[PDB]
Amino acid sequence: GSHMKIYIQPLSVNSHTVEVLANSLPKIFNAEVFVLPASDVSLKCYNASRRQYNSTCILRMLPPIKVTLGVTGKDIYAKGMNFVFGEAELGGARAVLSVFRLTTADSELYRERVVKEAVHEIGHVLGLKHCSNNCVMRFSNSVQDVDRKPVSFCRECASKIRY
Ligand SMILES: [Zn+2]
Ligand SMILES: [Zn+2]
Repeated sequence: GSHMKIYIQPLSVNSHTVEVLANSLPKIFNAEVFVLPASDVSLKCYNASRRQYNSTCILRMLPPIKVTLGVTGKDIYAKGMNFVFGEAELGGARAVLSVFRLTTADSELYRERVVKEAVHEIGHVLGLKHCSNNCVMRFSNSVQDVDRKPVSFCRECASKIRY
């Protein structure tokens, strides 16, 4: 049979974080998941004034192969935002996640946050808009938001992925 493909591109991030995603995403998306060789997040995307990397810039440096998720440990932002957790091509091929704003001394919680945000961004790539249900596709702009939504897709979003 056929399966969705997810390529994880490590971009200046620890290997542990990558492995959390490698081991969680296959079952969530019924996907063949591939971890690409690590590289440094591009200096071309560094904004010297903000001292942050731009998410749109990083995303657009990835190869446009559905679905490729860049994962970085560096703080990222996007136009008009103090920071973002990530960015995605809605219905496209590419997304990026930063774990910088997700860090926490609660190691189990950190893992949960990383999976939630990866799942959310990949959901956007698959064409899902933000959702008002108890759903991972709820908008998140703070970690409290992330902690208070579940990791699972609601029945409406799950349907849109599957059919
Ligand atoms: Zn979103
Ligand atoms: Zn939903």
